[PDB]
Amino acid sequence: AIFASGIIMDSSISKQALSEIETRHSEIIKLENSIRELHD
Amino acid sequence: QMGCKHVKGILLYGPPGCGKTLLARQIGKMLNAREPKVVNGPEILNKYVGESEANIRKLFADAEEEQRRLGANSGLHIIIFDE
Amino acid sequence: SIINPDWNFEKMGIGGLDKEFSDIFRRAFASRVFPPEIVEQMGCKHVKGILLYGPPGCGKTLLARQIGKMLNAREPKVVNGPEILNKYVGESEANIRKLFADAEEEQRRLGANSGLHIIIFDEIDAICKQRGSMAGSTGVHDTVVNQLLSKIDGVEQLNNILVIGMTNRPDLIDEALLRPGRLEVKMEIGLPDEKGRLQILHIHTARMRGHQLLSADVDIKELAVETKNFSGAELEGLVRAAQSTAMNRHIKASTKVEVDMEKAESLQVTRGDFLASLENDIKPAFGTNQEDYASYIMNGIIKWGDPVTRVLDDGELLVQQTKNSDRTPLVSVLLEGPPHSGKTALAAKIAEESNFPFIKICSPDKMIGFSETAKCQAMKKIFDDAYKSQLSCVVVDDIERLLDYVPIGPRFSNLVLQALLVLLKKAPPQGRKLLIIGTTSRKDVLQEMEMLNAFSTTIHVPNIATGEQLLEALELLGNFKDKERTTIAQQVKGKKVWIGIKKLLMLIEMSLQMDPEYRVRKFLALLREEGASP
Amino acid sequence: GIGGLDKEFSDIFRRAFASRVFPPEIVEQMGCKHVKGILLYGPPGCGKTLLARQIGKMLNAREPKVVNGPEILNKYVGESEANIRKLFADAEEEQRRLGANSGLHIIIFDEIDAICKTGVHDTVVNQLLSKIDGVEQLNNILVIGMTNRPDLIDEALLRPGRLEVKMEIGLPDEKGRLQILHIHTARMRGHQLLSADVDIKELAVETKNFSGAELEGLVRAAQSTAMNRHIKASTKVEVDMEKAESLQVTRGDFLASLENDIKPAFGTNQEDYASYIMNGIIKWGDPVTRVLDDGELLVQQTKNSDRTPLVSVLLEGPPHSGKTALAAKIAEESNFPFIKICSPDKMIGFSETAKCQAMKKIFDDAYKSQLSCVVVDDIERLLDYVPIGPRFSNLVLQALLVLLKKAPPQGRKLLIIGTTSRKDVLQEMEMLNAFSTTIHVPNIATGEQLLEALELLGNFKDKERTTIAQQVKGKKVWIGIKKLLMLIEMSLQMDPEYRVRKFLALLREEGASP
Amino acid sequence: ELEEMQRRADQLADESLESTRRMLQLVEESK
Ligand SMILES: Nc1ncnc2c1ncn2[C@@H]1O[C@H](COP(=O)(O)OP(=O)(O)OP(=O)(O)O)[C@@H](O)[C@H]1O
Ligand SMILES: Nc1ncnc2c1ncn2[C@@H]1O[C@H](COP(=O)(O)OP(=O)(O)OP(=O)(O)O)[C@@H](O)[C@H]1O
Ligand SMILES: Nc1ncnc2c1ncn2[C@@H]1O[C@H](COP(=O)(O)OP(=O)(O)OP(=O)(O)O)[C@@H](O)[C@H]1O
Ligand SMILES: Nc1ncnc2c1ncn2[C@@H]1O[C@H](COP(=O)(O)OP(=O)(O)OP(=O)(O)O)[C@@H](O)[C@H]1O
Repeated sequence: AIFASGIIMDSSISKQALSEIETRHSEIIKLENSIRELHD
Repeated sequence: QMGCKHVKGILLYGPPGCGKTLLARQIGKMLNAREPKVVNGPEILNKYVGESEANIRKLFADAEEEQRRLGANSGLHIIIFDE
Repeated sequence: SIINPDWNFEKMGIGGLDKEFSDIFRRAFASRVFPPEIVEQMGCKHVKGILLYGPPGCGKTLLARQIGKMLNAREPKVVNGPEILNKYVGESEANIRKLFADAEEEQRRLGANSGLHIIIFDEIDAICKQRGSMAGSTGVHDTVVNQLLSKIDGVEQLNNILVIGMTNRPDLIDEALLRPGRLEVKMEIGLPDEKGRLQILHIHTARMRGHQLLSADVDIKELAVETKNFSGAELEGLVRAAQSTAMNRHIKASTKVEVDMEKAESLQVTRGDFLASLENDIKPAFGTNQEDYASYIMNGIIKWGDPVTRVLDDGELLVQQTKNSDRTPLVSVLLEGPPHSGKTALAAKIAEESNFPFIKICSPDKMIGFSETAKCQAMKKIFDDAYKSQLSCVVVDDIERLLDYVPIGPRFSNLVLQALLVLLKKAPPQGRKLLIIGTTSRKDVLQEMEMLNAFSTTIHVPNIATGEQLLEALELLGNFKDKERTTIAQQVKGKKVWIGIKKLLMLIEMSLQMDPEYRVRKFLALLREEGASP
Repeated sequence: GIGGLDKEFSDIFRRAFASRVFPPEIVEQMGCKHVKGILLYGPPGCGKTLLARQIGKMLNAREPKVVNGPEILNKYVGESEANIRKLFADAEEEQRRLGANSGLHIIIFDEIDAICKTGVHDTVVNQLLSKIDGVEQLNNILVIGMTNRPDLIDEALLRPGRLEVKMEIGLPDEKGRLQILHIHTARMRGHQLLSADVDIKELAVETKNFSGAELEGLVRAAQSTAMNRHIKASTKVEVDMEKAESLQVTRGDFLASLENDIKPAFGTNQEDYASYIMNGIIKWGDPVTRVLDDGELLVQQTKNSDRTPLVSVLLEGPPHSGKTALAAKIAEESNFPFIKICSPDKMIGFSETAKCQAMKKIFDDAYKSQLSCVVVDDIERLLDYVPIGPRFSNLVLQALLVLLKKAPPQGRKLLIIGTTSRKDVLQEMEMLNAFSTTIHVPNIATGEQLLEALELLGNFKDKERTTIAQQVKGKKVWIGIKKLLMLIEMSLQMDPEYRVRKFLALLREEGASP
Repeated sequence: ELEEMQRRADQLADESLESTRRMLQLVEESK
């Protein structure tokens, strides 16, 4: 009966997937405003 | 004046079929306090690291909060460990 | 200064830890006494490690919290068990770094005049485990240990942190870490003594004496003498149980919970309640020294002739010889006699008459069904235990039953005999003494094996031989009237008798079951039937 | 720089630099191999680093690489092997540029056992083995490692051609340790914080199994004690505050601090022999002189013999005649480099296999020396014996008979002494023939010898001695020395007036004849 | 707490995708 159960350590939360995701989107606002003005 | 501290532990043992879980239930019902907590065997264990300790700690949160808030003049919280 | 003005020996209520506290203070605060000039002139490092370990119910937590209170600086940080481990990866190291980050920043800001900070660790063995001795599942344990080791003493060194940890299994801690610079001082906590017991009892009884709630019949010295091998927790529990028992005497239950409201100020605690609590409620947990003598001596001892006195004097002389001699640190004797003669009782009495610190009795009663190797291990462990003390007496009873001897073949065990022969001439360590007393009922069998020569000397234990001894024993027992005694004498004086004390007691108790008219005749018939012996 | 390894130094030189001096062309054409595997293990200290640096310095190589413990390991995966490829990228570039005669690269590992001994461990081991030796050839790789568990390394590294050098680290010596204490205490000497009455020479001489950690710990304890001398603690946190201007530490305080604070960690062995001799030896007659002379003759024959490298002797006598003490005294007087004593006391409850293993181990240990003497006492108790049956262990007897006729390696001597009190039993077992000869130890025969022994003990005055002699001189006596001392001690308990009568009665009761 | 932050990040990514689609549509119309 040699056997042993196992314990788990989740990683689905990365504290480094919040920096780039937020910084990336913060720059498209100016482009969207500029294109809206251009279309008007 | 005596400066004594109350006891906070009771253990019952004996062969199967004598009245341990009846005595515990009657004691829990007797006291005019908050409804007692109940644990059915090893129901606190979990799979993810560091969750059993959190479950154990959650049991005593209310008692610590009451002690901190109302000081000495506080109610009585009952915890019943089964098996 | 760094020490609060309220510091005082009494205010902490610690017990018999005078030497330990003095050593701790000396080796952890001496460098802080002289001003900066002298310490800088020496140019020596400081202590950065303290670890308190010992059995349960010693006072490690109390001492730690008292030390923390005494220190006059920022509130010391406390870790309440192994709550550092978290599931999202990288959180254990985050928390352990966050634990020391405040101290690091404060010391960096303040330069060389930073304050002193100390962290209190509880259940240290939970978090740190031997890296080599551990499973290969996941390393939330090895990483934490490595991070802690780096933080305590890594590339950057700090001199404003002291690690204090309390544990119960010191061997579980990792050996690679308990080295100078991290954990240098390590102390052992044992069990207090009668002086410490008295001091602790006074500490816990202060309030009642202040308000005079204890009757004059209380004697602290007598109580301390009575309780032996107890601990601080056991003493506190006994005191609380006694108080509860005394307080319960003004409660009516099973119909309605009521109290006088007027007799509550007439409450007092007596001694009888203390003994009742000690004997019924509290029971020692840390080992024991209750060498039950009622079991071996179930009817006391009665002087029925010279032989008892002679045996007692010989035992006293032997005890005096072993106590007041150094050329022969090991001395032993053998007690032998016919069956049913009370050899074990006399041996136990002789052993008890001595005031040796450590007295133990090894009998086969405990080893029932044991294998042929467990007995040797048990004897070795007992003899090792008896070696520690300066003086010790060991009694080996029923030797013939410790070898499995049987007259068919005959059969016996060689290993036990060899172990006993070897253990019977191994001198104890330097500056110690030991005494061994043995019992047996077959001198010829021991002579055949060539084991009687090992013993230094032997003492004979005879049994009743003459009628006048029987009459004296009957008078001492007082189980018959004058007429019955005269009737018994008129027959016993006819010839001689030969019966052991135990057999005599059994015979009289069996005869006492008949009606008064037939007791004497039945007793005489039983004695005649059993009296067929030289 | 390093002592005690001159021949070992030459061996390492031959192992390492023999194949490097030759130009690469000739060695490549011939097909000779290279030595690139080194491992170290020993007591912690600077000896390992000193040896590694001494080896590295002589070679005309660049700066070696040193790693302190498991530095490669990180919280995440891929960090451990990230540095391995970066370190050997330069080595590969040099190999591809300079060809065969490429600049040597040296790698040094500290506590590699942490990473080499659960995918992290085996992955790291496989990566390291591939980098050291694999499909790609590296002629400029040197690896050195230090661990306290060399036997736990993986089997792969034990393949032939991977681990060819086995070596052991040295131990601290008197002069080196004295230098270490000097460097540590130069600060105090310059500051004059150490009393001139302290001698470091004998202090260093007496030290056993002390490393640098132990030295700094005891030094710190001494400083703490010196700090406490002026302090008046244990009553308050207030001190004189004036005596601090004058301060010095006597060697007595050094000893007190270092003798009750720390103790050696890496074991502690001693040659204590007084345990077998509790009251010395007193010359109560001629036979002891003859026994000592015979022992000396046997020792000098064993030392100066060339045809018989092995010689054995047997000690025989009645019980309680003092045989073990005489054998121990003879062994001590022999003054041989290695002396050992095998007694049944150390083995209580052990089965036959354990006793045989212990005997084999002790004899193997004694063999490795140049000349030694081994003494066995209580032979009968060694191989459990009982008159009933009779019964005994055959395995131990066979082992003894085999070991009593086995010669040691050529060029070494050995001496064996056995003590027993049963000649007939040994003769029946056919063992007495193996021993070269036998010796006898008689007891007190004539009352004059008893009187002489009593006078030498000095426990009775002239008046009692005269009566004792008058009563006993007209008769023969037969008593053992140990029993005689026991009887004397027992009689000494009573009052000074009744000692004579009790002693005479006890002697008469104990009296016996052959 | 962390789950809410992850949900916010996913919503921000969805908003970025919507912005890219709007950019493409707007440029197509402008052509
Ligand atoms: N003294 C008693 N008076 C009345 N009922 C009793 C008594 N002792 C036991 N019982 C019966 O016990 C039953 C409940 O089982 P109980 O709690 O005694 O078992 P238990 O001691 O918990 O057993 P286990 O050892 O399996 O836990 C009830 O139906 C009750 O009637
Ligand atoms: N020497 C002592 N002096 C005073 N009180 C003591 C002493 N020894 C034990 N006690 C009592 O012990 C009780 C609990 O002490 P503490 O909390 O330190 O136990 P502990 O040793 O930490 O237990 P464990 O080892 O199981 O964690 C206190 O109420 C205290 O009165
Ligand atoms: N003077 C006495 N000496 C010995 N025993 C006595 C004496 N007076 C009374 N007794 C009783 O004798 C009883 C004998 O006890 P026990 O059965 O242990 O005897 P034992 O001789 O050691 O045993 P056994 O001979 O049956 O192996 C003791 O319980 C004690 O009560
Ligand atoms: N000249 C002597 N020869 C031998 N023993 C002596 C002599 N003088 C004094 N002694 C004492 O005799 C004691 C005898 O020691 P030990 O018990 O080893 O004797 P042994 O005869 O070898 O043992 P055993 O009786 O168990 O076979 C020694 O402790 C020593 O103190």
